[PDB]
Amino acid sequence: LLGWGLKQAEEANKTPDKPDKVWRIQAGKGFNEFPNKEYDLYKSLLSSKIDGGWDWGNAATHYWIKGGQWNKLEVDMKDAVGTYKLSGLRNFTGGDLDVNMQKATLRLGQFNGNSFTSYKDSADRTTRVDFNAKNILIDNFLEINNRVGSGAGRKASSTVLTLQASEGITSSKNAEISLYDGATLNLASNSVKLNGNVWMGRLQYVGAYLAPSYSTINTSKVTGEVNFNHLTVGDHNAAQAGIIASNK
Amino acid sequence: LLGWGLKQAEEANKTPDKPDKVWRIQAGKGFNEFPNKEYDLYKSLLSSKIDGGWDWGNAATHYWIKGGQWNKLEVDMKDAVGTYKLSGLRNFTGGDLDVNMQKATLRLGQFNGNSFTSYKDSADRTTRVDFNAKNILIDNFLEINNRVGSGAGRKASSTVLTLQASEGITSSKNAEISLYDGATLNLASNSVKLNGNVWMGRLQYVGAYLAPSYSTINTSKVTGEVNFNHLTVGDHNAAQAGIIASNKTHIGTLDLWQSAGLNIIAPPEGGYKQKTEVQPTQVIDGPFAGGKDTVVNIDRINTKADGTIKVGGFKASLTTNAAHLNIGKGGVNLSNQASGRTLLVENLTGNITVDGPLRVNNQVGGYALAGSSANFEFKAGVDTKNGTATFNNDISLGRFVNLKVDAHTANFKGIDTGNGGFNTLDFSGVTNKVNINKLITASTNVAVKNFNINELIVKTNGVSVGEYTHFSEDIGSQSRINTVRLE
Repeated sequence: LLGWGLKQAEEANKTPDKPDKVWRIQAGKGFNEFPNKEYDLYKSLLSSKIDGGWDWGNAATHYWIKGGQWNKLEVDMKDAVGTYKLSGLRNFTGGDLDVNMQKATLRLGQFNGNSFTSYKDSADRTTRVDFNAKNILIDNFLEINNRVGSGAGRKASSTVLTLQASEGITSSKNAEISLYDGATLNLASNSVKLNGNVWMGRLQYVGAYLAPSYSTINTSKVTGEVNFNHLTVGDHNAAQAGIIASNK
Repeated sequence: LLGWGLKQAEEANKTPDKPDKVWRIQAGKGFNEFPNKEYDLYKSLLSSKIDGGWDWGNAATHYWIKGGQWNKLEVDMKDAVGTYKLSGLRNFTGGDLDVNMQKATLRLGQFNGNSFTSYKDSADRTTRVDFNAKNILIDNFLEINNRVGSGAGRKASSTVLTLQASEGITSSKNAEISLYDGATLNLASNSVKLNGNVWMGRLQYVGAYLAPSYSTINTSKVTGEVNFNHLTVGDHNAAQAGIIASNKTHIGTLDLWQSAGLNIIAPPEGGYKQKTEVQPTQVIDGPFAGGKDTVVNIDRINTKADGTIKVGGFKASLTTNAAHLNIGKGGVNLSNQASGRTLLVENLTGNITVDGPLRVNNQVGGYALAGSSANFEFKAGVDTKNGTATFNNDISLGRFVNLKVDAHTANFKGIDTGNGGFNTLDFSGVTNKVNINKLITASTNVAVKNFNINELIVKTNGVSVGEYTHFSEDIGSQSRINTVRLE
């Protein structure tokens, strides 16, 4: 009932969290010497400090960082040349990644899509999931602030999916970006061209036909040519989405 | 499920522990004046501050340091000349020994072997058991990270057995080194020669047929001649062991499992080298390239294969990113169950030179039934793509055995697949040439991109029609066959 103009203006100015256990992973040698290798990046680097899980209540998978979602991590490559896929991170609760991948083409999809959620606990935390790749090339679906299963388990709090590549964030025809009730996302490359389903706002729960369900795609400093193809605001609710674009 | 390449790269960079009660023992006088005495070293020095025990649950013996395993000790001799045996330390839980024995020959065996375990408590501690002897001369068995008895009592956490002598770590014929699910061990002398059973990975529990069971023998700075004799990776599990050697690794008998792995990794070229709480920089490497003179002379490969029957193969591997992979005269063996067993002889950034005959079920031709399609596999110079798979020996395929090579210029000398037929003689990843000198095919699935097979044999297959030598890809421009012979 608040309105998006209040909500984004008060959520774009926060402190991130209080993360204890700042795990600091760094890619060493071997990664930075094959320009065409097509690494995986979940199992080949991340999956030591990202654990699976089962929730008592609507579980299929459950991912956080390490011993509770109130922990950070980081990944400081800055030289690991290749092409890195994610391929299958579903119901990721986590917190405060920043996969700092200089000189690395990204991909977020092969044989499975992705998800980036948090939990509505007593902290009501964000996720602040950054990336710093070279392209991005999303190339499969992505479910920012989705539901765990259906109804059971817990509630989901907000999130941020910043994505700050440096060549152009293209996408695919079958890449349905489905950001929900709380999710925003920045972008800061030049010449985004999302050639797939941008789905701002959805029924996060199946019965909640009366959610406000805000969002934002704050493509804030995109210095080239913003270009959507298929924007689908709202689904069975008054989804008051917003976009703060960059004057084209 | 993590993989060894993550596990060792995150376990080689830790803090040891938080030990209270740093007992500091020091050998005084009397020890340093008999060069030939043959001391015992458990009872004569250690056994004041190492106590026995009984566990309620699967106990025979139980050793720790003093009042709980969270205590260190040390032994600072640095002059105690003699020859010191251990002889009988079984189920040692302990923690953080470093028996600093300068100018002292060691021994770890007489009338009884040894063990070095920890416990999987709420701390999940290592053991970090160092030594600093002059030779080592293991000379009996050793059970690093073993089980207490069987099942009962408690679980076991990780361990480290560093062994940093200064003359050469030999061993005995009856010295079975049995490192298990968690155990690693460094070595840093020159010219190791383990002339006994190296057993990486074992059933730590009797029912746990599904453990990952990693290990490592990081013979990291061994400045002389690494030399195994009998390496036996895996036992009824997918034991993904690894070795980070020092660019000359002669080994002898390799006895893998169906589904156990191996990662013999060469050095790099230059050689090696409330409140928010900040973990240290957990540096982790990726799969890198060997140096130039990185030699891996695995001169006999065997592969046992027994158990139940799965829908497919199991594909034991040995990722070997040295800039060579010579395989000598025993060549390649395999053993085949009802499903086709599979061997994965990779090389990331080197060559392959197999001068030995391929066998399966230990015969040169190696016939196999239609369901048991044995799958040999070679990947020479994968991530450089100028890697050759030279087979300087006459290979021989029986029936339902499968070769595939993904190399740059896979040279050969002689191929025998027409004796049995039904042999998937794949060449799907060959960059340019397959310079086979002699070819025998009857009912074969040869597919070469470019070649010059300067002699051809075209055999029949009795009465079966439709089954023949079926070239199934591009033969291309520079191709050549200097002699075709239809029998």
